[PDB]
Amino acid sequence: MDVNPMLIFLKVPVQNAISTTFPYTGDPPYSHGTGTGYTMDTVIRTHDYSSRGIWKTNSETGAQQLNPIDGPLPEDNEPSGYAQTDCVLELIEGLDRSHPGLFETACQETIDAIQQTRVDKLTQGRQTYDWTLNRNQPAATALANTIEVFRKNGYKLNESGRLIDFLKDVLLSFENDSMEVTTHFQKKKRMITQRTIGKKRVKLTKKNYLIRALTLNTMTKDAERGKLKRRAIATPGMQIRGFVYFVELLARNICERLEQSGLPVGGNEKKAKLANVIKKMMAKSTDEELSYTITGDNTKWNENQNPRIFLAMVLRITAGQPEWFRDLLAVAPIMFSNKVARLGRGYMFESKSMHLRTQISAENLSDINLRYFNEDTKKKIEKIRHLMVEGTASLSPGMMMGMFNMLSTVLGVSVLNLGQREILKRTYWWDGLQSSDDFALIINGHFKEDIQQGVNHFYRTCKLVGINMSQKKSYINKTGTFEFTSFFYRYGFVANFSMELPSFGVAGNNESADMSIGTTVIKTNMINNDLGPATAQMAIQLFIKDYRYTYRCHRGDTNLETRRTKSIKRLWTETISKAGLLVADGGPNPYNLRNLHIPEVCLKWSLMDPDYRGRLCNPNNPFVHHMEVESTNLAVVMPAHGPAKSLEYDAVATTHSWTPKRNRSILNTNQRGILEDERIYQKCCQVFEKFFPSSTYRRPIGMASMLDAMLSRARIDARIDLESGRISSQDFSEITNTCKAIEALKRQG
Amino acid sequence: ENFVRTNFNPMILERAEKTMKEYGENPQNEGNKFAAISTHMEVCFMYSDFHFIDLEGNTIVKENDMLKHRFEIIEGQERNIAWTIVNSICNMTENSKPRFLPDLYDYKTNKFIEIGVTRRKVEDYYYEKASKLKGENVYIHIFSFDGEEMATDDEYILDEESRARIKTRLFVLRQELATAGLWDSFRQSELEEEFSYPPTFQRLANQSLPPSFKDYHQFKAYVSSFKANGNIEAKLGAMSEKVNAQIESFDPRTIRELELPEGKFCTQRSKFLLMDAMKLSVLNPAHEGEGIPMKDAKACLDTFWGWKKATIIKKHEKGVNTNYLMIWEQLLESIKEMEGKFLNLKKTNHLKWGLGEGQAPEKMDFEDCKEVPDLFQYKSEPPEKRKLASWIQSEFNKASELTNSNWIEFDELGNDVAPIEHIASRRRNFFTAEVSQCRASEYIMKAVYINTALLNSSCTAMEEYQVIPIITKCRDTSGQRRTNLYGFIIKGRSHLRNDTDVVNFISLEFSLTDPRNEIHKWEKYCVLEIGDMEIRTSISTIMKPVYLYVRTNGTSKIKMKWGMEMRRCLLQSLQQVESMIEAESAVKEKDMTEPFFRNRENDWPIGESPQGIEKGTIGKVCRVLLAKSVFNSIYASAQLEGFSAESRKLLLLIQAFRDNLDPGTFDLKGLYEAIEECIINDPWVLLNASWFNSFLKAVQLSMG
Amino acid sequence: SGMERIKELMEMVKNSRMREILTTTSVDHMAVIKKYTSGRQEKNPALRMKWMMAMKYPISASSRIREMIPEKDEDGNTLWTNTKDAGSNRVLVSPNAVTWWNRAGPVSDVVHYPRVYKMYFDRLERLTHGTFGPVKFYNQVKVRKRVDINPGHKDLTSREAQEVIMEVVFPNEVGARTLSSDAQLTITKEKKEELKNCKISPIMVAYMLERELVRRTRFLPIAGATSSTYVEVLHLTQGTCWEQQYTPGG
RNA sequence: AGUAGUAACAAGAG
RNA sequence: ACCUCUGCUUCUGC
Ligand SMILES: [Mg+2]
Ligand SMILES: [Mg+2]
Repeated sequence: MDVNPMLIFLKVPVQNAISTTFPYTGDPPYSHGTGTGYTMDTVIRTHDYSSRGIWKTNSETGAQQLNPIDGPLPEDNEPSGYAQTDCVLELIEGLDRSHPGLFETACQETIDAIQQTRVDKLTQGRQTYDWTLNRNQPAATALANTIEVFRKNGYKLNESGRLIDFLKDVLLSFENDSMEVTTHFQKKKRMITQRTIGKKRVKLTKKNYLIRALTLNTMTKDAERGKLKRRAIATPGMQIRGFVYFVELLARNICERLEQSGLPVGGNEKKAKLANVIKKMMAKSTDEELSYTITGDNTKWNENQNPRIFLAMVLRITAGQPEWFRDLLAVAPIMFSNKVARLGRGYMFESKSMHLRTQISAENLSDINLRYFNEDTKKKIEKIRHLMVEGTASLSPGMMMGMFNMLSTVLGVSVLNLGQREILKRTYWWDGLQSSDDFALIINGHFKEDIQQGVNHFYRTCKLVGINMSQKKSYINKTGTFEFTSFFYRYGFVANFSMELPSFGVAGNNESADMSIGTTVIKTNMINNDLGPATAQMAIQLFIKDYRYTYRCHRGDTNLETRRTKSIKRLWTETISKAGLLVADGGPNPYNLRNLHIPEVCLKWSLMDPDYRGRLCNPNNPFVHHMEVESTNLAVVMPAHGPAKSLEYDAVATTHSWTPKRNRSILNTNQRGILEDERIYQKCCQVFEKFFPSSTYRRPIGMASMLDAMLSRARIDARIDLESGRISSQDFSEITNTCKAIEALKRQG
Repeated sequence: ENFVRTNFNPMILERAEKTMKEYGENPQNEGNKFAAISTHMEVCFMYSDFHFIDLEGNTIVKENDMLKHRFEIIEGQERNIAWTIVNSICNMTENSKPRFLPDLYDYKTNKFIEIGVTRRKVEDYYYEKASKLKGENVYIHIFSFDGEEMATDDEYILDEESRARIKTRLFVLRQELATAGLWDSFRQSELEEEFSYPPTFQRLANQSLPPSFKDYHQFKAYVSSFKANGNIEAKLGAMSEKVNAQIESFDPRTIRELELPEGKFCTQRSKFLLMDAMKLSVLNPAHEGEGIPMKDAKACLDTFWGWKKATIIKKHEKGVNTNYLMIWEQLLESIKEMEGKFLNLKKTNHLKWGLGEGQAPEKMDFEDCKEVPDLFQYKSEPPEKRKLASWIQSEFNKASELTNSNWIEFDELGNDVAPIEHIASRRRNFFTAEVSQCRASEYIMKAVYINTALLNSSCTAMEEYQVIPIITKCRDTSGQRRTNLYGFIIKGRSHLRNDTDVVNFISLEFSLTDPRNEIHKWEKYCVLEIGDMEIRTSISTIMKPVYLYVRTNGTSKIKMKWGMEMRRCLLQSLQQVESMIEAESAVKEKDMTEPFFRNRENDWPIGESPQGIEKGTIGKVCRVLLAKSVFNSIYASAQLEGFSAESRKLLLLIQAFRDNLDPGTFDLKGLYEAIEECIINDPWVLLNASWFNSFLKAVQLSMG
Repeated sequence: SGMERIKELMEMVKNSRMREILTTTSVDHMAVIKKYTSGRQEKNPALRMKWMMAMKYPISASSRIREMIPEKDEDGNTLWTNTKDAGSNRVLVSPNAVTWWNRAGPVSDVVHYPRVYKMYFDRLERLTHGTFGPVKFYNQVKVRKRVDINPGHKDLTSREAQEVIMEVVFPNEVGARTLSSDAQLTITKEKKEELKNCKISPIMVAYMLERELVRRTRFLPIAGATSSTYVEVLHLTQGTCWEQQYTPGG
């Protein structure tokens, strides 16, 4: 007998064993080297689906820009970007007619949220492209670099503190003919030699700064499952993040009230919406009414939606609003229409006879001999060289960075909304759910040719607005089974446990957080993903083993030898009640099924030695690092599918709530002065929190400087503690003289 | 605006500029509120200054300062620090907080003072301030330019010289405002968001429209005035009929099988030996230093006596095969000569060849090597296709069988209190009895051990050639501990930066399998014959040659990180089996675990013989799903990811046919191309494609 | 006592770069430069933790640890080093330092911990005195429905809870936010009585108060009772094919 | 050589 | 060649 596990599907339905089709216990695919080839492939494909459009040289940037809007209608089933403006406006008008008052209330909520948003809302984000440094930075330091360069160049409306004044400064900074930024270079002199790095002030031109402001930084997507070949992703710079924020806020307020929208809800809420649409489309008008469901995918979704269509959508949704609000929401599709793509790190060249390797940049791709490259890269560079603008490739059509997820969901929901029986008046009608790229479509009719006519009507209407349904990846069957974002419906949603299997294991924060996260992950999968009780018990056991091996915190009576064995053994022998020791301290595992919702310090609190409990929960310990109330007990988990999520855990802060050390490669680069700047920033924020303790809880507001606020607080705290018996008169006079000396030092320099 | 900058003092100018910048307006534009706020701050500062509290509590109107102030200024500050001042004052005493921000606070009367400087009648503005600020002890003290005053309840706490200076300064400023010709507009003056485009962004906006529009505001006027009149139906009639989503009916009896590639046979690419491995065991180890891996390795190595002089019996064709022989001889010599807990090998030439030292090209700059005639970009060729060979099926056959040892040892659990915890304990013990003696559990233990030791050695000894023995620890059926040695791993240099950075190692693994019976399986290995041992069997006792499979292999940080976590294969297998149990338990309305695991009927199809489809029990299903997850972890690849994602749709279409749900596709040929694009050279993906073909043939025979 | 901080402020203003930063950064802009880093958020924390726990000194602790614990323990393991964490004043320490603190560090008083973390100890109090009934096997009809997951909240919105926390934890810095309701005054008086002389960090106290006083909701599949003390043990009571009869304590 | 797979590692920087 | 530094930091977005 040759063993075949797929023969298990001869007895079991495929949806009830679908976890045997997800090979998620191995490592996901990763890219090696650059993503320049994937980026150039994306630019070539995006211009190939729009090639019958109109080319125009941009007057402000010099970029060659392709316009496929209102172009020729598609002639075949190839992916096309020739979206028609009037069909988009008709679909948005139909969405406004079917949901009266939705657009006006979403616009009014967006208007109320614009006037309350501060600049620091842009600090919430991942790796943002920094036009100041021409690389990727975290979102807060990219925002700080942009604000600093803007203040040095005379743009300081953002000193009011609100987001819309920062956006006015962003738009006014495009008038500068010589924006001045600072670069870095090394200075090595001297009989022993020391070397440091000194700044150099460069001046961009108007075209240089405008190309940098419209730049997407491109890289390869790693650890993505379900694909053989890698794809490219893009992150935008700080000049467009604030406008994308308000556009996505409007589109989120729209998508929250559309029942055919799959965004922005979780897993259980999306399953409830899919169950509701399946219950509605199976109530049956007659008795012989047919119902078919397309398990659909969209081919080349981001490469075929156009920023000019999104501009028309934004201007049609906001119809009847104040014109400043229309312009402010229109900025982001305008800047995405004029976007350029940074082409990555370049390529590596290898000489086999001389045994050497070298790295050419993507800026060198415009002026290099083509004999270095293989035929695929040579064809890519020849196709790409007419789109080149100052180290970047012009990319007018398409949505490469893909930030208008909710707006693309609104566009798909409009096509879903077209198929009501009272609008179509046909022999067919449709309904379904739209979650950006993915879609489910239930088509009802009376005959099978009505089902085919409804499928063709939906497909051609999607082709008219730049939505390309994947014919290789979509299929249709009678309603009862479908799939939607790896959710498998077979007369009810089944469990897909293998999607959640990478989340099991040690999360990697610290000992306390990982214990809380591991037991919470087991509990959440018991509630949602139908994790059985025996498998939950084994998952507790496997988590405890992986936790003991990861943090070298094996049980105090065991015979392993790590770096932590002797110290944990000393803590074990000196402890009276061993059951009160945490697992991180070499103690036993307390967890079973009934107590996964209880944190480990509380679950062992009555069993602890009081001296060990006093040492472990000492608030005067150097290991814990409280920074902010809004970031307390938060981790960032990356699931097997989807973006990274913020996960809340329940943990008493102990000495196991430490922070791991930082990466230290910056010390060998030109950016090592960022460490000194960050250290000085942390010292200033620490002494401000000494003066204002609520700043860790509620963000303090004010247009006055930090030093003036601390001096005023010192003056009022001195006068309030003098008239209360807490502080003597000589200490009050010393405090007032020190504040006057600080004012004199401030007036001096 | 020059009068306000000339007559008033610059600290009053600074307070007024801070106030107007905090309120958004500008002194250069709205200058009436500028001069009004400047006069208000002037009157408030003349109220506040030169009033002190001594060391007894009496107001001594002095000009020099060691006496604390009598008043505290709350007007002119930022709003947040002003409310901080007010709240700290009210928490210092006991008074309830006012609703608005006053202007001063007197520490003598303990009272909040409010001052308004008007350009009209004193009584009307005072009655307005009284009717507005009613309900709290606020001492209103309205002044004006007439040199007069109005107070609350005719209680006047400000002294005579300060009020005389206030009235004199107000009259002087009124006369200087009236002689300068700027006085009537003060009595005349007694959601607005803007966002326009600057000209460069306006020209950017004009170039981001449909092509029939030249102006952005023309396009805005078109969009705001658009009315639909059958545009979609007109463009649907105008569109070609070759744009269509025609449904092709799906029937599994008429679809073809997957086309598996041609080429050479697929070769073994696992990081250790699987069905061909041979272990040297120590039963109940109790030697000195037991637990330390090199001590266990020497203790298991001493159990074997039949060593010879090693000869190459199967050559690695792309390698220098005498280097592998010298590597094994150096390793054995250094094991016999070691005195410690770890072993670092000398960096000999053959070991440097086997570990790839110096094989990276020297990193230079492009202008320093521009004129090299063979400076080419890196080879980015697709992988060479391989044929499906017979060995991976037999490997999977052996991986789902039972051994005589327990390989998994689970950590302790909390005590069962709930009845569902006792039910879960019985079901988990049934699964553990069906799964702990599986050979895939032994592969889990080998891979977790190897990847853990390799990651720790790669972090702690980046410049050393560390020897890592391959050690598992099992228990017999009688419960006795047993330590097994499978061979050795010599780590290379391991300066692992990126997660895909390779650490090269040398695997030296004991075996009894002759590699010449299946040579295409061993194209990466150089196999040495290292000895002879007596295998005792039922017929007789024979001297079998002991071989050593020597190989250069490589791993990365992410690959051995995922190899460290190979115990989640147990979770995948147990979750599937437990969902199958719970589906029957919901129907029978009782716990179905003991009927599932105890009734040993063959009722699950898990294989094929020449006699047809073979069935097995639920424990066979446990071991087979475990071995499938284990082989997914061992032979993890992008080919497997793409193959599983694309063949899941064909499986769901076959299920839709078997549910009589009338399945249909739109491009089945493109789906078959997307499946077959992912089947290149990986032996596990080839076996999974052959498995899909066998399942399709079984479905086509089950129908017809 | 607020005299040392102004000496530290004068010592910082004596430096030129700190004076330039403190005079150019507004109070509202300090939320931006507070999060200034070279260190990026980790995209693979599991692999990074498995790689770092093999290192000798992977933990960054406050520099005062060099006065708190010795440089070596009784076994000769180095506990801390003088090398600084990147962009910080923290030094690099060993996990043996954490174990040394847990077995031989300063013992503090922990009587405030069941009051601050009362939301966590209430779960254990409800589980310990809970009564288990028999398990019933049948088809469970679960309905994905929005319930609340906070057993023991007070009916306060985020603004009112923020006002109560600001009146309890940081009473001088509330601004123009008076306690409008009498229930908020009762919660404020009770919590200022309980959380008095509390040496637990005010970040943790404000966090636990915000987790307590705000009703939080989730979208869960429930088969039986939807009360928040039954949603708290939802993983224990219902399954796919089984129901566990359970009444919590109280 | 080997890992690997559309581009890299097989140490990098000073 | 000695010596120093680094191991996610020119490269992980919504
Ligand atoms: Mg889909
Ligand atoms: Mg290989």
